[PDB]
Amino acid sequence: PHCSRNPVLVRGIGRYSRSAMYSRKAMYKRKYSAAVLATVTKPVGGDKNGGTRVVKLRKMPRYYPTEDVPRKLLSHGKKPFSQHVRKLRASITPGTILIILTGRHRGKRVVFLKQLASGLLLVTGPLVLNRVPLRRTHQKFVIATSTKIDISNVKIPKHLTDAYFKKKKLRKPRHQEGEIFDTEKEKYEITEQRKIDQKAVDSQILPKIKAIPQLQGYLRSVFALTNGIYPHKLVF
Amino acid sequence: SAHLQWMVVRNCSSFLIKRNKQTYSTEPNNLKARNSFRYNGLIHRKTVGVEPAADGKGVVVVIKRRSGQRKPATSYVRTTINKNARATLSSIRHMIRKNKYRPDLRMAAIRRASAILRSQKPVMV
Amino acid sequence: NFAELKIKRLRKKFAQKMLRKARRKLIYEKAKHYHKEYRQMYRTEIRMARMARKAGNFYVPAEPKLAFVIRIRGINGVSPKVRKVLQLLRLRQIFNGTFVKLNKASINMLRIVEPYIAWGYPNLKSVNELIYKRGYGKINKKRIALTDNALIARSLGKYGIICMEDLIHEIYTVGKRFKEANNFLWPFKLSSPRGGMKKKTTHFVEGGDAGNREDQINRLIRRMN
Amino acid sequence: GVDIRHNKDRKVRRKEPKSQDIYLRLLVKLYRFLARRTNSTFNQVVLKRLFMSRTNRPPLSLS
RNA sequence: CGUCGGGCCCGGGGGAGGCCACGCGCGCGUCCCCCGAAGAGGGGGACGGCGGAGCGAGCGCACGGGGUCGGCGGCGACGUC
RNA sequence: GAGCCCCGCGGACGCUACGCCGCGACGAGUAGGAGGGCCGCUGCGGUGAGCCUUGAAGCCUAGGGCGCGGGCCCGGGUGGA
Ligand SMILES: [Mg+2]
Ligand SMILES: [Mg+2]
Ligand SMILES: [Mg+2]
Ligand SMILES: [Mg+2]
Ligand SMILES: [Mg+2]
Ligand SMILES: [Mg+2]
Ligand SMILES: [Mg+2]
Ligand SMILES: [Mg+2]
Ligand SMILES: [Mg+2]
Repeated sequence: PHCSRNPVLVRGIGRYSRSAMYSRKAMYKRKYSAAVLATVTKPVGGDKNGGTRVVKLRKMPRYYPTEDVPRKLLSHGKKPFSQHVRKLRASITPGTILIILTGRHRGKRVVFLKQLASGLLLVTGPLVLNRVPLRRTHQKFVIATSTKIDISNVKIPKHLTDAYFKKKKLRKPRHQEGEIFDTEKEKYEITEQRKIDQKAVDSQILPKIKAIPQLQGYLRSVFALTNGIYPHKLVF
Repeated sequence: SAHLQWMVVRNCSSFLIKRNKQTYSTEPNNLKARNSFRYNGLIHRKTVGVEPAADGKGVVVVIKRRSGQRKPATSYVRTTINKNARATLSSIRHMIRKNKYRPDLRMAAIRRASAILRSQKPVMV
Repeated sequence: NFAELKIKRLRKKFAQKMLRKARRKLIYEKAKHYHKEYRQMYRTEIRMARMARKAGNFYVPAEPKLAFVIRIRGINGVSPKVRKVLQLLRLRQIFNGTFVKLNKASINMLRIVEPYIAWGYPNLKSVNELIYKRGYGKINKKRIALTDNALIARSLGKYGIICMEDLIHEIYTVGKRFKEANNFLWPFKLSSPRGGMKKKTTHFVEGGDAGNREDQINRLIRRMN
Repeated sequence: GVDIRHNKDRKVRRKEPKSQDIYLRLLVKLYRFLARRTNSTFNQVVLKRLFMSRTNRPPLSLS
């Protein structure tokens, strides 16, 4: 089970040609010439019912729809979103200051921790400072600033997958006719797990940010536009 | 012969129905009820058909026998099946698969029996 | 006898697979040889001029045997003679380019329809880009996109033209089978030239674009495709 | 635009018998399929010979 | 005399890097080398498109014969869709 | 030196051939010519175990739709053979 023995220098092209590959993997010497279950048999269950019942699985359907759709052609591409490769904008590096643009925190400045496996951005702020908790955000809906703080030698707990942030739903279990409205669960409770994780992750970044001056005041502010400056002329 | 009957009746018939951009036909043994040489229920020397049972329960299947081509009285044999969906479906597939009785209308008949039995089953409000 | 039929079928499949990769290797090595050639006349057309200069004398190069023609005028109000010669050249549309072998007869043809066309002598890279990007062939008088070499050898094979580089070699180096391959290619339907052309009526020499340009045909092609 | 004289694009030839003769239609199907699935131009010539009018199918004398 | 010339870069010989879509036998040829005791006969190398006689499979990745997700968010009856 | 499928009994649609499917090119138009019209009106021979006083024709309609179009279908009302 060796590695590919062929470094990709540009995608689709191998660093060596077929003869070099032959030489390197040595097919000059290893040249080789030549060389369930559908039915389970259940016991009898008699008596005088002799003959074990061969019970077949994958039973034939008892109903067939009147028409159908022919199967699609084969696509050879377009893998599901689960294994899409994740691209990161070059301007984004662990520990920069970002600015929120769509969510209910429009204009806030947050700090940027590791990027989630799904491609979403796992960011947070000093909740104590800007009331921004551990929250996912999209790399496309934020503007990257040049202001970078070093966040090396900090620990991001393993239980911070996208599944951890996945929105939870309650409705609607065993309620078909909506006449008694479910007047509970509307207040999304903040479970203690989020609290403890937030506290632990911020405790190690609060002093680090407290070193460089007026970053507290920096992050407390909310970005905005005035009758002067224009975004393209600005340098972020 | 068969192909004659097909072309003489293909566009004029008591059962043919031409309507707003479709065509159908209402022969007693017309699978798919569509005006086709293959699915026509009258011209073929060997023909099938499935219809609901006389009462409100079951499926009847009609087979055109071989010998009585010129005698419509005994040209068909009808048998009603009043078993569950799966066994009846298996039986009717057995008719045409094991008998080679025009093994082209097979799952056409399968679908017609399935839909007939479904419609037969009562509707939940 | 079922296993007998299966081994026979595997025999046929292996034979065809083997023939296929033999053909692939053939066209690979043939393309390598074509590249070795293509370098050669370029290097020469450098070096004899170099050496005549070192001798203080002149080295004229031969007038190219191949030219590319593009039509630059519409179809409204066309004199019958110009219309007919254009129909001869398969330039039935505006921007409907096609290749042509050069001789006295063809040059006189071009002198007839000077204003309705723009032409010149394309180089290798222009030929490659054109034939790859917009290569369409006449098979049973049907314009089919050149997307497979076997599709070529279906009809061009009888003259030994199999792979696409065989067409390129036949075209750039105008060989024995130039006429057949040229007629085989559907005339190239092209876009409109990005950035304009600064005039359409007058001849290229007097600031326009009608007529002949020796090399700027390649700039026009890059802006063209 | 393209300068094609479109008056001659549609070649006029019989695609099928102009009649409604039922047996004729049947053997037209038969020989249509035959000439499609066989490499004998004889079949093609007979096929196209089933189409034209009676004036183009003159009766052959015994002699 | 000159050619970052050609001759599958004709060729050969030698020494403390790169390129090859070059790499089963056995035999038959073609060429080359050794002894050559006829410069005979054997010993070896290189090439072959030459010679009665069956077959790899087993997984993956994809700039590969026309888009999918095995991604997600919000809102809902007397006011809205 | 015979393995004649099968633990199975199994296996999408299709082909009104005057139908369906594939590919390419093309599409202006008076006078004029041709083809199709499941466009339309009236009456006749057949056919729909057609519709109809539990409401036909006809007319009206800010109602719903189809057809590229000729036009058509349905909802609501009036009307009464
Ligand atoms: Mg003009
Ligand atoms: Mg521009
Ligand atoms: Mg003018
Ligand atoms: Mg046009
Ligand atoms: Mg016209
Ligand atoms: Mg050289
Ligand atoms: Mg050499
Ligand atoms: Mg027209
Ligand atoms: Mg009314």
